Amino acid sequence: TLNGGITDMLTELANFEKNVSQAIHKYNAYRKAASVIAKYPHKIKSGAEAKKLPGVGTKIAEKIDEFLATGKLRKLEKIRQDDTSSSINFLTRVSGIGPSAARKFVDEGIKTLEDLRKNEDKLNHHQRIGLKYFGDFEKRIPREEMLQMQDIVLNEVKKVDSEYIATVCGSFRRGAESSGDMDVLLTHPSFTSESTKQPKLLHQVVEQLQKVHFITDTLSKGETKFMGVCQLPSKNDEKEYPHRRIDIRLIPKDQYYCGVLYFTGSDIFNKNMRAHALEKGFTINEYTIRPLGVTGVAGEPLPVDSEKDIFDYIQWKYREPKDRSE
DNA sequence: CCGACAGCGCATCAGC
DNA sequence: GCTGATGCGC
DNA sequence: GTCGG
Ligand SMILES: Nc1nc2c([nH]c(=O)n2[C@H]2C[C@H](O)[C@@H](COP(=O)(O)OP(=O)(O)OP(=O)(O)O)O2)c(=O)[nH]1
Ligand SMILES: [Ca+2]
Ligand SMILES: [Ca+2]
Ligand code: NA
Ligand code: NA
Repeated sequence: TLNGGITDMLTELANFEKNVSQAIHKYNAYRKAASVIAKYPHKIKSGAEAKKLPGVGTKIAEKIDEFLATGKLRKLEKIRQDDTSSSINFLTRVSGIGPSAARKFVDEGIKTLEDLRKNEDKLNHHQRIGLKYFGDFEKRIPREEMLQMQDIVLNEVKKVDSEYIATVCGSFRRGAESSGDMDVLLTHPSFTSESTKQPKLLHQVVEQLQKVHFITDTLSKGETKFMGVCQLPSKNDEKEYPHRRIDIRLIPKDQYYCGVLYFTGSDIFNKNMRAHALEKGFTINEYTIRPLGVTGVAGEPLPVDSEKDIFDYIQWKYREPKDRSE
Protein backbone atom coordinates (compact mmCIF):
# COMPACT_ATOMS: atom_id res chain seq x y z
CA THR A 1 0.00 0.00 0.00
CA LEU A 2 2.29 2.73 -1.35
CA ASN A 3 -0.33 5.42 -0.88
CA GLY A 4 -2.20 4.21 2.20
CA GLY A 5 -2.25 7.62 3.86
CA ILE A 6 -3.77 9.32 0.83
CA THR A 7 -6.37 6.66 0.12
CA ASP A 8 -7.43 6.57 3.78
CA MET A 9 -7.87 10.37 3.69
CA LEU A 10 -10.03 10.20 0.58
CA THR A 11 -12.13 7.36 1.96
CA GLU A 12 -12.74 9.33 5.15
CA LEU A 13 -13.83 12.31 3.04
CA ALA A 14 -16.07 10.05 0.94
CA ASN A 15 -17.71 8.73 4.09
CA PHE A 16 -18.30 12.27 5.36
CA GLU A 17 -19.94 13.34 2.11
CA LYS A 18 -22.16 10.23 2.12
CA ASN A 19 -23.12 10.07 5.81
CA VAL A 20 -23.12 13.72 6.88
CA SER A 21 -23.40 15.96 3.82
CA GLN A 22 -25.61 13.48 2.01
CA ALA A 23 -23.81 14.28 -1.26
CA ILE A 24 -23.82 10.99 -3.13
CA HIS A 25 -21.90 12.27 -6.13
CA LYS A 26 -19.11 13.74 -3.98
CA TYR A 27 -18.99 10.38 -2.22
CA ASN A 28 -18.60 8.53 -5.51
CA ALA A 29 -16.02 11.09 -6.66
CA TYR A 30 -13.90 10.57 -3.55
CA ARG A 31 -14.16 6.79 -3.83
CA LYS A 32 -13.21 6.87 -7.50
CA ALA A 33 -10.13 8.96 -6.74
CA ALA A 34 -9.18 6.64 -3.87
CA SER A 35 -9.56 3.59 -6.10
CA VAL A 36 -7.43 4.98 -8.92
CA ILE A 37 -4.72 6.09 -6.49
CA ALA A 38 -4.77 2.73 -4.74
CA LYS A 39 -3.77 0.95 -7.95
CA TYR A 40 -1.16 3.53 -9.03
CA PRO A 41 2.16 1.65 -8.77
CA HIS A 42 4.33 4.55 -7.48
CA LYS A 43 4.57 6.29 -4.10
CA ILE A 44 2.96 9.63 -4.89
CA LYS A 45 5.25 12.65 -4.42
CA SER A 46 2.82 15.50 -5.21
CA GLY A 47 -0.71 16.65 -5.97
CA ALA A 48 0.32 17.42 -9.56
CA GLU A 49 1.48 13.82 -9.96
CA ALA A 50 -1.86 12.59 -8.63
CA LYS A 51 -3.84 15.05 -10.74
CA LYS A 52 -2.64 13.15 -13.81
CA LEU A 53 -4.93 10.26 -12.82
CA PRO A 54 -8.57 10.17 -14.01
CA GLY A 55 -10.85 11.07 -11.11
CA VAL A 56 -8.27 13.18 -9.29
CA GLY A 57 -9.06 16.84 -9.89
CA THR A 58 -7.87 20.21 -8.67
CA LYS A 59 -9.49 20.08 -5.21
CA ILE A 60 -8.16 16.61 -4.46
CA ALA A 61 -4.68 17.48 -5.76
CA GLU A 62 -4.64 20.38 -3.29
CA LYS A 63 -5.63 18.09 -0.41
CA ILE A 64 -2.92 15.64 -1.44
CA ASP A 65 -0.40 18.50 -1.31
CA GLU A 66 -1.54 19.43 2.22
CA PHE A 67 -1.43 15.79 3.29
CA LEU A 68 2.06 15.08 1.97
CA ALA A 69 3.45 18.22 3.60
CA THR A 70 1.94 17.93 7.07
CA GLY A 71 0.72 14.34 7.40
CA LYS A 72 -2.85 15.50 7.94
CA LEU A 73 -5.78 17.42 6.49
CA ARG A 74 -7.25 20.39 8.36
CA LYS A 75 -10.66 19.73 6.78
CA LEU A 76 -10.74 16.23 8.29
CA GLU A 77 -9.27 17.34 11.63
CA LYS A 78 -12.27 19.63 11.99
CA ILE A 79 -14.87 17.08 10.89
CA ARG A 80 -13.46 14.77 13.56
CA GLN A 81 -13.94 17.44 16.24
CA ASP A 82 -17.54 18.08 15.23
CA ASP A 83 -19.89 16.24 17.58
CA THR A 84 -22.84 15.96 15.19
CA SER A 85 -20.62 14.72 12.36
CA SER A 86 -18.86 12.22 14.64
CA SER A 87 -22.17 10.88 15.97
CA ILE A 88 -23.80 10.60 12.55
CA ASN A 89 -20.69 8.88 11.23
CA PHE A 90 -20.82 6.38 14.10
CA LEU A 91 -24.52 5.57 13.93
CA THR A 92 -24.32 4.81 10.20
CA ARG A 93 -21.95 1.94 11.02
CA VAL A 94 -24.99 -0.04 12.20
CA SER A 95 -26.58 -2.01 9.35
CA GLY A 96 -29.96 -0.48 8.56
CA ILE A 97 -29.14 2.99 9.86
CA GLY A 98 -28.44 5.36 6.99
CA PRO A 99 -27.68 9.09 6.75
CA SER A 100 -31.35 10.01 7.30
CA ALA A 101 -32.01 7.73 10.27
CA ALA A 102 -28.67 8.67 11.81
CA ARG A 103 -29.39 12.40 11.81
CA LYS A 104 -32.91 11.72 13.13
CA PHE A 105 -31.51 9.69 16.03
CA VAL A 106 -28.97 12.37 16.93
CA ASP A 107 -31.93 14.80 17.02
CA GLU A 108 -33.70 12.58 19.53
CA GLY A 109 -30.55 12.41 21.64
CA ILE A 110 -29.66 8.85 20.65
CA LYS A 111 -26.01 8.99 19.61
CA THR A 112 -24.02 6.22 21.28
CA LEU A 113 -23.98 2.43 21.28
CA GLU A 114 -25.35 2.58 24.83
CA ASP A 115 -28.16 4.88 23.64
CA LEU A 116 -29.15 2.43 20.93
CA ARG A 117 -29.01 -0.52 23.32
CA LYS A 118 -31.61 0.98 25.63
CA ASN A 119 -33.79 2.21 22.77
CA GLU A 120 -34.33 -1.01 20.81
CA ASP A 121 -38.05 -0.31 20.53
CA LYS A 122 -37.17 2.69 18.37
CA LEU A 123 -35.36 0.55 15.79
CA ASN A 124 -36.95 -1.26 12.89
CA HIS A 125 -36.20 -4.97 12.42
CA HIS A 126 -33.14 -4.56 10.24
CA GLN A 127 -31.63 -1.95 12.59
CA ARG A 128 -32.29 -4.09 15.68
CA ILE A 129 -30.39 -7.01 14.14
CA GLY A 130 -27.67 -4.61 12.96
CA LEU A 131 -27.24 -3.46 16.55
CA LYS A 132 -27.37 -7.02 17.90
CA TYR A 133 -24.33 -8.00 15.86
CA PHE A 134 -22.65 -4.62 15.61
CA GLY A 135 -19.33 -5.97 16.82
CA ASP A 136 -19.46 -9.21 14.82
CA PHE A 137 -20.24 -7.38 11.57
CA GLU A 138 -17.10 -5.28 12.07
CA LYS A 139 -14.97 -8.40 11.76
CA ARG A 140 -13.64 -9.78 8.48
CA ILE A 141 -13.94 -13.41 7.41
CA PRO A 142 -10.75 -15.40 6.79
CA ARG A 143 -10.81 -17.21 3.44
CA GLU A 144 -10.51 -20.47 5.39
CA GLU A 145 -13.86 -19.77 7.03
CA MET A 146 -15.33 -18.63 3.71
CA LEU A 147 -14.41 -22.06 2.34
CA GLN A 148 -16.17 -23.85 5.22
CA MET A 149 -19.20 -21.61 4.69
CA GLN A 150 -19.13 -22.39 0.96
CA ASP A 151 -19.20 -26.13 1.68
CA ILE A 152 -22.20 -25.82 3.98
CA VAL A 153 -24.18 -23.65 1.56
CA LEU A 154 -23.43 -25.75 -1.53
CA ASN A 155 -24.15 -29.03 0.22
CA GLU A 156 -27.40 -27.86 1.83
CA VAL A 157 -28.62 -26.41 -1.46
CA LYS A 158 -27.89 -29.70 -3.23
CA LYS A 159 -29.99 -31.49 -0.61
CA VAL A 160 -32.96 -29.29 -1.49
CA ASP A 161 -32.66 -29.80 -5.25
CA SER A 162 -29.61 -31.12 -7.07
CA GLU A 163 -30.51 -28.84 -9.99
CA TYR A 164 -29.73 -25.72 -7.98
CA ILE A 165 -26.38 -24.13 -8.67
CA ALA A 166 -24.95 -21.88 -5.95
CA THR A 167 -21.95 -19.71 -6.64
CA VAL A 168 -20.07 -17.68 -4.05
CA CYS A 169 -19.18 -14.31 -5.54
CA GLY A 170 -18.07 -10.93 -4.20
CA SER A 171 -14.49 -10.56 -2.97
CA PHE A 172 -14.32 -14.32 -2.39
CA ARG A 173 -14.61 -14.99 -6.12
CA ARG A 174 -11.99 -12.25 -6.68
CA GLY A 175 -9.59 -14.39 -4.63
CA ALA A 176 -9.40 -12.19 -1.52
CA GLU A 177 -7.68 -13.68 1.56
CA SER A 178 -10.46 -12.18 3.66
CA SER A 179 -14.03 -11.07 2.94
CA GLY A 180 -16.40 -8.60 4.55
CA ASP A 181 -19.32 -10.98 4.04
CA MET A 182 -20.69 -13.89 1.98
CA ASP A 183 -22.53 -13.43 -1.34
CA VAL A 184 -24.25 -16.35 -2.99
CA LEU A 185 -25.63 -16.36 -6.50
CA LEU A 186 -28.35 -18.97 -6.93
CA THR A 187 -29.87 -20.45 -10.08
CA HIS A 188 -32.43 -23.13 -10.85
CA PRO A 189 -33.61 -24.25 -14.30
CA SER A 190 -37.24 -23.57 -13.31
CA PHE A 191 -36.57 -19.83 -13.11
CA THR A 192 -35.57 -18.22 -16.40
CA SER A 193 -36.16 -14.88 -18.09
CA GLU A 194 -39.05 -16.57 -19.90
CA SER A 195 -40.88 -18.20 -17.01
CA THR A 196 -41.00 -19.19 -13.36
CA LYS A 197 -42.06 -22.84 -13.41
CA GLN A 198 -41.77 -23.19 -9.63
CA PRO A 199 -42.56 -20.91 -6.66
CA LYS A 200 -40.61 -20.47 -3.39
CA LEU A 201 -37.29 -21.28 -5.06
CA LEU A 202 -35.38 -18.85 -2.81
CA HIS A 203 -37.59 -19.56 0.19
CA GLN A 204 -36.90 -23.30 0.16
CA VAL A 205 -33.16 -22.69 0.23
CA VAL A 206 -33.40 -20.13 3.02
CA GLU A 207 -35.62 -22.48 5.06
CA GLN A 208 -33.15 -25.33 4.66
CA LEU A 209 -30.22 -23.17 5.80
CA GLN A 210 -32.23 -22.01 8.80
CA LYS A 211 -33.05 -25.65 9.53
CA VAL A 212 -29.37 -26.56 9.95
CA HIS A 213 -28.88 -23.41 12.03
CA PHE A 214 -26.63 -21.84 9.41
CA ILE A 215 -28.85 -18.81 8.74
CA THR A 216 -29.65 -17.25 12.12
CA ASP A 217 -31.45 -13.96 11.32
CA THR A 218 -33.23 -12.22 8.43
CA LEU A 219 -32.74 -8.55 7.59
CA SER A 220 -34.93 -8.61 4.48
CA LYS A 221 -36.36 -11.17 2.10
CA GLY A 222 -38.23 -11.21 -1.20
CA GLU A 223 -38.73 -13.57 -4.14
CA THR A 224 -35.22 -12.98 -5.53
CA LYS A 225 -33.09 -11.43 -2.77
CA PHE A 226 -32.29 -12.57 0.76
CA MET A 227 -30.30 -10.46 3.21
CA GLY A 228 -29.50 -11.92 6.59
CA VAL A 229 -27.10 -13.41 9.08
CA CYS A 230 -25.31 -16.75 9.30
CA GLN A 231 -22.82 -18.57 11.54
CA LEU A 232 -20.46 -21.51 11.21
CA PRO A 233 -20.98 -24.35 13.68
CA SER A 234 -18.32 -24.57 16.38
CA LYS A 235 -16.79 -27.63 18.04
CA ASN A 236 -16.99 -28.91 21.63
CA ASP A 237 -15.78 -26.40 24.21
CA GLU A 238 -14.92 -24.08 21.31
CA LYS A 239 -15.72 -20.37 21.43
CA GLU A 240 -18.46 -19.61 18.89
CA TYR A 241 -17.62 -18.12 15.50
CA PRO A 242 -18.78 -14.53 14.90
CA HIS A 243 -22.12 -14.01 13.20
CA ARG A 244 -21.63 -13.03 9.53
CA ARG A 245 -23.63 -11.13 6.95
CA ILE A 246 -24.98 -13.21 4.06
CA ASP A 247 -26.70 -12.10 0.87
CA ILE A 248 -28.33 -14.54 -1.53
CA ARG A 249 -29.51 -13.55 -5.00
CA LEU A 250 -31.71 -15.74 -7.19
CA ILE A 251 -31.01 -14.89 -10.84
CA PRO A 252 -32.74 -16.16 -13.98
CA LYS A 253 -30.62 -19.10 -15.11
CA ASP A 254 -30.12 -17.89 -18.69
CA GLN A 255 -28.83 -14.60 -17.27
CA TYR A 256 -26.12 -16.12 -15.06
CA TYR A 257 -23.16 -14.38 -16.71
CA CYS A 258 -24.60 -10.89 -16.25
CA GLY A 259 -25.57 -11.93 -12.72
CA VAL A 260 -22.14 -13.24 -11.80
CA LEU A 261 -20.46 -10.21 -13.36
CA TYR A 262 -22.58 -7.98 -11.12
CA PHE A 263 -22.23 -10.06 -7.95
CA THR A 264 -18.46 -10.42 -8.39
CA GLY A 265 -17.79 -6.65 -8.31
CA SER A 266 -16.02 -4.84 -6.91
CA ASP A 267 -18.62 -2.10 -6.48
CA ILE A 268 -16.28 0.52 -7.91
CA PHE A 269 -15.36 -1.83 -10.75
CA ASN A 270 -19.05 -2.24 -11.56
CA LYS A 271 -19.65 1.53 -11.54
CA ASN A 272 -16.63 2.06 -13.79
CA MET A 273 -17.68 -0.73 -16.15
CA ARG A 274 -21.31 0.38 -16.40
CA ALA A 275 -20.17 3.98 -16.83
CA HIS A 276 -17.88 2.91 -19.69
CA ALA A 277 -20.82 0.94 -21.09
CA LEU A 278 -22.92 4.11 -21.35
CA GLU A 279 -20.02 5.96 -22.99
CA LYS A 280 -19.97 3.09 -25.50
CA GLY A 281 -23.71 3.04 -26.23
CA PHE A 282 -24.79 0.19 -23.97
CA THR A 283 -26.46 -0.30 -20.63
CA ILE A 284 -25.48 -3.10 -18.25
CA ASN A 285 -27.33 -4.52 -15.27
CA GLU A 286 -27.32 -7.89 -13.46
CA TYR A 287 -29.68 -9.35 -16.07
CA THR A 288 -28.64 -8.08 -19.48
CA ILE A 289 -26.51 -5.81 -21.59
CA ARG A 290 -28.58 -3.81 -24.07
CA PRO A 291 -27.84 -1.23 -26.77
CA LEU A 292 -28.97 2.34 -26.21
CA GLY A 293 -30.84 3.57 -29.28
CA VAL A 294 -30.66 7.14 -30.56
CA THR A 295 -33.84 7.71 -28.56
CA GLY A 296 -31.91 7.02 -25.36
CA VAL A 297 -34.21 4.07 -24.75
CA ALA A 298 -32.57 0.72 -24.04
CA GLY A 299 -32.96 -1.74 -26.90
CA GLU A 300 -33.33 -5.51 -26.67
CA PRO A 301 -30.96 -7.79 -24.68
CA LEU A 302 -27.88 -8.91 -26.59
CA PRO A 303 -26.69 -12.53 -26.71
CA VAL A 304 -24.37 -13.42 -23.82
CA ASP A 305 -22.63 -16.76 -23.39
CA SER A 306 -19.83 -15.71 -21.05
CA GLU A 307 -18.56 -12.92 -18.85
CA LYS A 308 -16.13 -12.20 -21.68
CA ASP A 309 -18.96 -11.54 -24.15
CA ILE A 310 -19.95 -8.58 -21.98
CA PHE A 311 -16.42 -7.17 -21.99
CA ASP A 312 -16.31 -7.67 -25.78
CA TYR A 313 -19.38 -5.48 -26.41
CA ILE A 314 -17.83 -2.52 -24.62
CA GLN A 315 -14.43 -3.13 -26.20
CA TRP A 316 -12.68 -3.94 -22.93
CA LYS A 317 -10.05 -6.66 -22.77
CA TYR A 318 -11.29 -9.42 -20.47
CA ARG A 319 -10.26 -9.07 -16.84
CA GLU A 320 -10.30 -12.06 -14.49
CA PRO A 321 -12.20 -11.66 -11.20
CA LYS A 322 -8.91 -11.18 -9.32
CA ASP A 323 -8.17 -8.06 -11.37
CA ARG A 324 -11.56 -6.44 -10.66
CA SER A 325 -10.65 -5.41 -7.13
CA GLU A 326 -10.99 -1.66 -7.64
C1' DC B 1 -19.41 26.44 -18.51
C1' DC B 2 -22.69 22.67 -17.17
C1' DG B 3 -25.16 18.24 -17.67
C1' DA B 4 -24.36 13.85 -15.98
C1' DC B 5 -22.61 10.78 -12.78
C1' DA B 6 -24.84 2.64 -12.58
C1' DG B 7 -28.43 0.04 -11.65
C1' DC B 8 -31.68 -2.36 -8.90
C1' DG B 9 -34.26 -5.41 -4.56
C1' DC B 10 -36.81 -4.93 -0.22
C1' DA B 11 -38.77 -2.08 3.64
C1' DT B 12 -41.29 1.88 4.92
C1' DC B 13 -44.61 5.58 4.31
C1' DA B 14 -47.73 9.18 2.48
C1' DG B 15 -51.57 9.84 -0.40
C1' DC B 16 -55.64 8.15 -2.37
C1' DG C 1 -54.82 -2.41 -0.63
C1' DC C 2 -52.20 -0.05 -4.42
C1' DT C 3 -48.78 3.21 -6.28
C1' DG C 4 -44.85 6.15 -6.27
C1' DA C 5 -41.27 8.34 -3.48
C1' DT C 6 -37.66 7.54 -0.29
C1' DG C 7 -34.27 5.04 2.62
C1' DC C 8 -30.88 1.57 2.78
C1' DG C 9 -28.83 -2.19 1.10
C1' DC C 10 -26.06 -5.07 -2.72
C1' DG D 1 -15.68 16.59 -7.04
C1' DT D 2 -14.44 15.45 -11.76
C1' DC D 3 -15.02 15.19 -16.49
C1' DG D 4 -16.55 15.50 -21.75
C1' DG D 5 -18.11 18.21 -25.14
N1 LIG E 1 -21.66 -2.83 -1.42
C1 LIG E 1 -21.97 -2.65 -2.74
N2 LIG E 1 -21.92 -3.62 -3.65
C2 LIG E 1 -22.27 -3.23 -4.90
C3 LIG E 1 -22.64 -1.94 -5.25
N3 LIG E 1 -22.93 -1.88 -6.56
C4 LIG E 1 -22.73 -3.13 -7.08
O1 LIG E 1 -22.86 -3.53 -8.22
N4 LIG E 1 -22.36 -3.98 -6.06
C5 LIG E 1 -21.99 -5.39 -6.26
C6 LIG E 1 -20.49 -5.62 -6.50
C7 LIG E 1 -20.03 -6.14 -5.13
O2 LIG E 1 -18.81 -6.86 -5.24
C8 LIG E 1 -21.23 -7.04 -4.82
C9 LIG E 1 -21.20 -7.55 -3.41
O3 LIG E 1 -21.17 -6.53 -2.43
P1 LIG E 1 -20.23 -6.57 -1.13
O4 LIG E 1 -20.56 -5.37 -0.31
O5 LIG E 1 -20.45 -7.94 -0.37
O6 LIG E 1 -18.71 -6.45 -1.64
P2 LIG E 1 -17.46 -7.38 -1.81
O7 LIG E 1 -17.76 -8.82 -1.71
O8 LIG E 1 -16.81 -7.01 -3.16
O9 LIG E 1 -16.50 -6.93 -0.64
P3 LIG E 1 -16.35 -7.39 0.88
O10 LIG E 1 -17.61 -8.27 1.25
O11 LIG E 1 -15.05 -8.20 1.05
O12 LIG E 1 -16.35 -6.15 1.77
O13 LIG E 1 -22.38 -6.16 -5.11
C10 LIG E 1 -22.68 -0.93 -4.28
O14 LIG E 1 -22.99 0.24 -4.46
N5 LIG E 1 -22.33 -1.38 -3.04
CA1 LIG F 1 -19.01 -9.76 0.16
CA1 LIG G 1 -22.59 -8.61 0.58
NA1 NA H 1 -7.04 13.88 -13.41
NA1 NA I 1 -25.50 1.58 8.11
